Amino acid sequence: EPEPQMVLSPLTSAAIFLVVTIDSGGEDTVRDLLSDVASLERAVGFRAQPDGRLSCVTGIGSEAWDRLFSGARPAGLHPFRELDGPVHRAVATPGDLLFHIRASRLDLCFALATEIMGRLRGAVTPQDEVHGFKYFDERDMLGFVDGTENPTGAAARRAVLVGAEDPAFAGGSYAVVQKYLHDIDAWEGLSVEAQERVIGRRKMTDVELSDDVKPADSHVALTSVTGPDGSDLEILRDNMPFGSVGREEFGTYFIGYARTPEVTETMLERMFLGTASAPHDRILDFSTAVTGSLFFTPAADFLEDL
Amino acid sequence: EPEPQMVLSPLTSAAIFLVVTIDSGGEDTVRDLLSDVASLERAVGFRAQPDGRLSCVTGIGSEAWDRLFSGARPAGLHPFRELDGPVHRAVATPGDLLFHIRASRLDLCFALATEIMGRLRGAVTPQDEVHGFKYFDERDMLGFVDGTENPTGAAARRAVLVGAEDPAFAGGSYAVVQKYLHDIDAWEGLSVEAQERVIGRRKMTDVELSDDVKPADSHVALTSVTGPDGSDLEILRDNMPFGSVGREEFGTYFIGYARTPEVTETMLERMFLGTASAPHDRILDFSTAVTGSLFFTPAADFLEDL
Amino acid sequence: EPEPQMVLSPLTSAAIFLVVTIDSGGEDTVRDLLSDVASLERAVGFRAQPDGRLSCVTGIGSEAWDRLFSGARPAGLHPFRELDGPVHRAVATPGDLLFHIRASRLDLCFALATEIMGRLRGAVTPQDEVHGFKYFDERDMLGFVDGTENPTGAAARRAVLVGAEDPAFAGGSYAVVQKYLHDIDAWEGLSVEAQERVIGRRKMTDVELSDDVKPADSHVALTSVTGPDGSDLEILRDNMPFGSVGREEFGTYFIGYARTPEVTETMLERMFLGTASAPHDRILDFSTAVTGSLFFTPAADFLED
Amino acid sequence: EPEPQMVLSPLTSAAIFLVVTIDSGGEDTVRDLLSDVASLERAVGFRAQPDGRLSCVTGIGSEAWDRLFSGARPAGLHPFRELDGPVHRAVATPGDLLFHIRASRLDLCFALATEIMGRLRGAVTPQDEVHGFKYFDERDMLGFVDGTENPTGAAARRAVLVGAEDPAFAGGSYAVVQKYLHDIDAWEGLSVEAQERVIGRRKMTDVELSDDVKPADSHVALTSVTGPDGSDLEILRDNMPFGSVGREEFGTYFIGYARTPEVTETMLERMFLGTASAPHDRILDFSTAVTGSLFFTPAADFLEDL
Amino acid sequence: EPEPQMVLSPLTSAAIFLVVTIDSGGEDTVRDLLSDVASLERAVGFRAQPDGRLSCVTGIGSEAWDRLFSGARPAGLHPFRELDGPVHRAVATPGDLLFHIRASRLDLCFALATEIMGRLRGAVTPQDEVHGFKYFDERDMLGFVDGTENPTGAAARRAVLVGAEDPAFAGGSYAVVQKYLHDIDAWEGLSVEAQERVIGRRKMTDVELSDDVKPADSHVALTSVTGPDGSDLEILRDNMPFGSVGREEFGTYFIGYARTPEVTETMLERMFLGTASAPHDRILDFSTAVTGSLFFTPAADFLEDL
Amino acid sequence: PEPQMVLSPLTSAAIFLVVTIDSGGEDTVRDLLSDVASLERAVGFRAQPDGRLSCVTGIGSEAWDRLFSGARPAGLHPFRELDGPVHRAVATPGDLLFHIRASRLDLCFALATEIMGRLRGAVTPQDEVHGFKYFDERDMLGFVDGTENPTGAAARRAVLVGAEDPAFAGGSYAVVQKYLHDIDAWEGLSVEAQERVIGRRKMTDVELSDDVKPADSHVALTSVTGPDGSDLEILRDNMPFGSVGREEFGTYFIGYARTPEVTETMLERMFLGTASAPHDRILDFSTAVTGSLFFTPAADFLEDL
Ligand code: HEM
Ligand code: HEM
Ligand code: HEM
Ligand code: HEM
Ligand SMILES: [Mg+2]
Ligand SMILES: [Mg+2]
Ligand SMILES: [O]
Ligand SMILES: [O]
Ligand SMILES: [O]
Ligand SMILES: [O]
Ligand SMILES: [O]
Ligand SMILES: [O]
Repeated sequence: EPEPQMVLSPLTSAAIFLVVTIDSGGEDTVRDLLSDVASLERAVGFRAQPDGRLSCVTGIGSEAWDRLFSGARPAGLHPFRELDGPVHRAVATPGDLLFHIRASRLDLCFALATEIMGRLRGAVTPQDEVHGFKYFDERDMLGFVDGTENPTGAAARRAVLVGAEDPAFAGGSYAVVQKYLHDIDAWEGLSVEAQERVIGRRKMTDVELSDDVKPADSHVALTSVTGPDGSDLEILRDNMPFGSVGREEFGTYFIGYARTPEVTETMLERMFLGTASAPHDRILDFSTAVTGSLFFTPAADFLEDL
Repeated sequence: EPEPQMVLSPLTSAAIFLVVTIDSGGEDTVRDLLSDVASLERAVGFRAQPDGRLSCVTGIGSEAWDRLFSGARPAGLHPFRELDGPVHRAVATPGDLLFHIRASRLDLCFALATEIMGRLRGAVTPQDEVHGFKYFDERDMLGFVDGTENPTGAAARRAVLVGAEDPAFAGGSYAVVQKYLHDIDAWEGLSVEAQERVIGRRKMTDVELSDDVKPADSHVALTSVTGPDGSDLEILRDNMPFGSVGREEFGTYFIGYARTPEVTETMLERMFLGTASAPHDRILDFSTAVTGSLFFTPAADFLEDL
Repeated sequence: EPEPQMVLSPLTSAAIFLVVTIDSGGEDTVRDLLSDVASLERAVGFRAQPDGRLSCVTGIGSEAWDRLFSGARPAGLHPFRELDGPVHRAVATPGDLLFHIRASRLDLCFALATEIMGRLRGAVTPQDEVHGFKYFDERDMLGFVDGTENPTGAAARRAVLVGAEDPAFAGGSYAVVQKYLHDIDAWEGLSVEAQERVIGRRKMTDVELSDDVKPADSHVALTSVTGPDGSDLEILRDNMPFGSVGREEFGTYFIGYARTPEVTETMLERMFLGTASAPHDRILDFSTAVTGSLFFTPAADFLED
Repeated sequence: EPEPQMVLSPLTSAAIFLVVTIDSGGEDTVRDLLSDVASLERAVGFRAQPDGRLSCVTGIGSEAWDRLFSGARPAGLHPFRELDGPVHRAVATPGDLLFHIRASRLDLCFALATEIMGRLRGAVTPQDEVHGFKYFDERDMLGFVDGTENPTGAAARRAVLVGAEDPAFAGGSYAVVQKYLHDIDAWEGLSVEAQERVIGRRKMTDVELSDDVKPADSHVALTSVTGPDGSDLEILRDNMPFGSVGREEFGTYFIGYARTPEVTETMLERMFLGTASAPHDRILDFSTAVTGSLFFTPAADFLEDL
Repeated sequence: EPEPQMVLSPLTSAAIFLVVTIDSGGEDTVRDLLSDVASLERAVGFRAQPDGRLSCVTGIGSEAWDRLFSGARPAGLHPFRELDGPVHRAVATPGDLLFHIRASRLDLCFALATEIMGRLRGAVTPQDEVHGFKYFDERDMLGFVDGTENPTGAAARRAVLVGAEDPAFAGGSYAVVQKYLHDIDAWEGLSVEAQERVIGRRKMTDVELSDDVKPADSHVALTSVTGPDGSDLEILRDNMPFGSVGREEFGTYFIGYARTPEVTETMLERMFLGTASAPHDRILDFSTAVTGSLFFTPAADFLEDL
Repeated sequence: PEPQMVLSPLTSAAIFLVVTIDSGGEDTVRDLLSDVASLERAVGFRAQPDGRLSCVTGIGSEAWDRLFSGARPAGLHPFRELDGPVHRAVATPGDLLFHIRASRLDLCFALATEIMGRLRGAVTPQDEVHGFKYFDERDMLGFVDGTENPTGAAARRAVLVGAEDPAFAGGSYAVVQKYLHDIDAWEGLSVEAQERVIGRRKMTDVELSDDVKPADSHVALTSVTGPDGSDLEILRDNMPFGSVGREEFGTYFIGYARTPEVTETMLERMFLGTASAPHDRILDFSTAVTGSLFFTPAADFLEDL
């Protein structure tokens, strides 16, 4: 391998997602920060070892890549593609840099975010900042366990990391982010059994519904994709609840990593545009995407050498 | 004894502070929720025992008290008093109800806040919502250990709980809240030694500066007050950092509990108005108060039985 | 003065319940063991501190009391009273001694149970032995959080420990046990909403149903009792799941402590015999009691002599 | 690689061992369950991460293999061989399927066992169910540390997983189970020094007795086997105490995994039939085997693909 | 009314014992430090709450008391009494102040010791400094569990804290310290059963030997004392192992607290001078006392008010 | 070849034991070396997985020649004394090193007891230090210590002998120095002055920028690049130790590297200085009182003796 960033993190219960745009003239300041971001991760995190589990994954957008870097582009990097479905829309929103910061406690996330943004002041403009927290039994804001079918170990490495198909960028990955807000009032008007039909798994025990009962427009049915090879196409998700009680914002911050964006984009087309047997993913009847961006997260060595 | 609310909580690393006003017509909804708030605390918290340490302290303001209840008022209950000092101002901002929610994890705080506000929908208007997190060494946003000299055990009970001086309301307490925003750029331009002179304690080791070196306008000097008998008057604090890196908000949410507000108000007068030997508390040269409210937090029995 | 047994235990995730009868001639062996049981608790448990949280509460039944001791009896001690309801029955089964052993791990429970039974070999006959395990989010075998409305702190002391009303036995408590087996197939055929109507609380979030929607024959409705002065009568429970997948046994081991058995017995009458507005507790349509016994758990000093 | 099942588990303190036979006509129900058992493991276990450490290893017996599958058999799969020694006997008892379920808590084991047996109701007959619990300092029912000389890391992989010698079944393993009941009264009548001579290690400190003093009929002496090439032959064990105090049952559930059964079978021959210098393993004078079965535990991918 | 020092500490796994003498002219420096030692405990310890469990118990010797204070002496305060037995001797060694520092980690103990000695250098001379550590499952250097029969809860308060018999000093306690070195070679030449006869309990399981078998010169037999009224006389011990492998020092640091020194001194007389049935405590055939001192540990408010 | 546990997880306790081999002690030593891994498992297994007990064993240059014949590791020599204009790095005797680490001191002490028990009468102790982690990975100067250590594959590549010395692949070279600090002098500096000595910020552990980091700061002098532009790295696991009564406050330095050339270059820069720096400022507050070099062989080398 070249050394990947910490895309495959242990379970962490806190996150900060920071998305910024690079102002005109900001490119040199950004390049300096990229070359120091691993040492800032160690400076904030080392003293909290081994419990802290602080990591920062840094992603670069398609248009930003062109402004920052001389030569070859990762093969799969392009701007997030808007999906204009008959009912639901996946919007594309601006984002040049993503900082996906995770730890076992929010203070470490905040301290590293503070240091990063300290160095970028005056060169970037914030577009989104989300402080995420996991519910205690890995549940999301709809009350379902979230993460169960993620790949593990070698299967995860194979699904997420660029390899010999794009060898200059081996050890990188592609991240898609979407901020979702939920209509909790509508969702809580459904019976548990109806909610289970939307997701495709049992609510309390997290057991998958059998094939003879699982609806075609359930979330699990539409995000299960088989390749030309007969095998399952997989992504790695680390979705985080977030919100504000006073503003009635109850949200899921979606982030999905894959070795090529084609996998993630196929899942999204199935959700928003539907299939022969399904108009769209029923989860979107209770979830509105308000952001959407695509980033390439290079190997750690790529960033160190700038 | 009457049973107090959990004013004396173990150390907790997450908090939500929620301040609301009661809309016209909302009184009955509020009264029903007050009588169930302890059972909601158990419902959300029990399943995460014993680690969760979830508690909710509920407080009621002076004007709200008159709307909700007839009969006796707590003796010390009045609206927060604005302090218009020569340089610094402590503002008074609206607030009828305070929910001070603490736990070892933010998700438990959020779940209980969701249930409370779900019951109050349409009866209240949010005025402030802060999600606080402790730094890993009990440090605040200025980098100093925060909480060291709080009383514990019997001394804490005696300092915070109403007793025989107002026997109908024994087991209650008075809470003062202020949200502070910091000028971190200015603060970080001071040397550590200069910062220690502002606070009155050593930064790294948290040892109090000796009397011959501690300035009269240091925070510790001005918030040390002795009563008629030569003994120290004490409060119980549970200050929490909060912020947003994109908006450059770095904050301390102050909350102080005492058996009478006179103690807390004396400290505030010294800080903001100054004394013969100190113009004002030097901490205020790096900290701006943007809210200020006073609440009475009744004994748990009072809330149950109405 | 008097030091209670560890009736008010922290949360523990494992338990052994051991119920035995005292054979003819076994009384002296039992009395010797009773005077050592606290030192055995420390011998097994001290070295596992502070995580182990091992405790043993020892209880004595009404007929056994008369065999072991003379002089005063605790005022409330009597044999468990069978309830023959129109549909459901609460049976009374034999039991002279109860050992309620709790810890954070089953091995510690087993080690202490081994030492106790080692000393009693030849003097007692086992009637029941159950190895209990709590589910990770304090849920029981029916999938509901179990323990939520137990009293804590001073309210628990006042609800569970004998005081001035029976001063020779102050610091004791009364334990009722029942082993329940559940019909899981029937239970799992209910919707979540229907299950919530049986219990009286929401399944996922454990919030109580409001008074206007909570059925009168729900478990929470029928086990809520007010005394003459309008205040709530409370007990302290530490129900444990148990079972065997091969034998299709899925169970709840009920144990309830109270300062007088009258409180517990009133709750049982409401559950099994009903009220004006409820035929019986709906939980009994999925739960069958196969044991029932009542014990007095004396203050620890009483056993030390 | 093919992905093995979780044969190499971290240390776990609870286990359920389930052995069943497949009834007439049960094969289709069994095959459906085998293809879902990994997803049931994730459903029950994921929400209890990372503490839960729940895993399930599934094994299939010799006769069962031929009912369930056609095509190739694993090279070493055969029925457990009875050893009818001069004094001690290793019995064979029926078993078609083994579920070896491990976790940090018994409730998780029980939850997974419930789901598995729920799917098999009416297709299988239970033969054994044991609920195992480790003592707090990794001791067994005889009071000795149990596990010390198990191989770890690469050496464990090499000792336990089928490789190139049987390439269609690479990543599988062979499990032998025997339920032992102990005569605790006899064992406790020995002095500690006498017990140490039976095992071959010091009781309190777990230091191996030196070669000059360790008896030839000690457990450690007889279960140390060198292969023709001079190297040590190793197995991976995860022995678990179990019992019932009322019934006076105090037991060790032996389970041993190896890349070929010949290793485990050689150890058993030495124990039960003896060597030139040793009549039999002295541990058998305090331990009686009441079950005995042999299973092949295939690679996880083999089961997924049915 | 009066607040004791933290004599009744939870279990802690590290300790520092510091014994010093007060130099001529050092009395004022010592008195200033005594009035600040609680503040220093908070300064070092607060930031590690709630896990740190740092406490310092401060004790004052008989001759030192007369140098530091005038007015009343505690009734039981006198210099440690040498016991010159036929075989074994309990020596009296100098000591004016004791600092018994405990925590869950050594660094906190060391940090507090550093602050205390920083204030006292030039006023005191160190006589003994021991760094103690917990050894396995509450075992001492002889391999036995140590602390099992300590009193707990109310019984501990009644055994350890001065009350109405000496009301000016209520809430204080008396501490006896003796540093013991062990002859490990001799001890390890005994069989386990012989060691159990020295101590009076079983080694592995820590079960007390029955009255039928417990020798009269066992440690447990000689340290069990009943008062005139038939009740047990109890002390609270927190013995700590210490040592150095290269110097062959394997030690037990004995510390025992009691409401009057007569209880502790009776136990010592039984051990060193014997009874009608026992020449001396057999533990002394493997344990040599090289220090011995007695201190009064005043209530915390006594020290605060100087 | 399997290396010893040079790359350990973070551990909060250590014992460092340095001994010399007495005349005639060689065979006793060789027998112990072949059992040291077994002893590590025996003491450690029962505390897994929290214990994290490990022992790295090293052999000095003169000792190697007494114990073994044939080929020697290419870089093995006695520690080289550095006589700088102001500061001196002394060389002190040491034939064997036992670097014992765990999450608790008792495990370290138990293993050290067993090892020294086997060597009684064959070795003489030279140094014994019981180290403890201080707060949030701080050292006795109050700075975080460990931050820039390599991790993962970069660590393996920096510390383990490979194809450059193939007979000894999987080994490493350990340099030890016991340092005592003059804390009174150090505490007379302002925080900003202390930061200029180390080259990082005290509270936040952020490296000073290149425009403000002095040339004689510790971080500046211990940053070394090879001819090909790459960083030359070592693995450190420095441990505080001390005694408050004697006013001894120390750092026990241990540095592992695939060749002693890397470590020795750093030492020369610290003690003898460069074109732009007289010496490492940290040495104005730190005195070395021991210095030894050891080769830590691959685990299989020791097993096969
Ligand atoms: C509102 C946003 C979302 C919510 C609340 C949500 C929630 C969930 C839940 C509860 C599961 C079942 C448990 C699990 O396997 O993790 C799940 C599975 C999944 N979700 Fe989502 N999800 C969201 C958005 C998305 C999006 C946008 C994608 C893809 C672009 C996606 C892809 C998946 C995939 C691949 C799985 C696993 C299906 C399988 O193989 O079983 N999800 N999600
Ligand atoms: C920006 C707002 C504030 C910050 C960052 C802050 C921070 C601190 C810190 C770092 C200490 C020293 C350690 C400790 O004993 O907790 C302290 C002490 C204290 N603070 Fe504040 N504080 C703030 C506002 C206030 C206010 C508004 C009051 C009172 C109305 C107050 C009352 C106290 C008191 C009573 C002490 C204890 C002093 C003593 O007896 O030693 N604080 N504060
Ligand atoms: C009868 C119940 C059993 C008990 C209580 C038991 C217990 C033990 C104990 C205490 C040890 C020493 C520490 C260690 O785990 O390394 C051990 C070692 C071992 N046992 Fe057993 N054992 C049993 C049956 C068996 C069986 C049936 C086999 C093989 C079929 C076996 C194979 C081994 C092996 C290979 C070792 C390691 C030997 C070595 O040191 O290299 N055990 N056992
Ligand atoms: C005298 C006692 C010593 C102390 C207290 C000490 C302390 C420190 C501290 C605080 C750092 C910065 C944080 C870190 O990266 O660890 C550091 C870095 C370092 N020290 Fe030391 N050190 C000492 C001796 C030595 C010696 C003798 C050497 C080498 C032979 C050395 C080599 C290093 C190296 C290589 C770094 C990392 C530099 C970088 O690339 O950033 N240290 N030390
Ligand atoms: Mg002196
Ligand atoms: Mg000095
Ligand atoms: O998802
Ligand atoms: O404060
Ligand atoms: O219950
Ligand atoms: O074994
Ligand atoms: O003791
Ligand atoms: O270092």
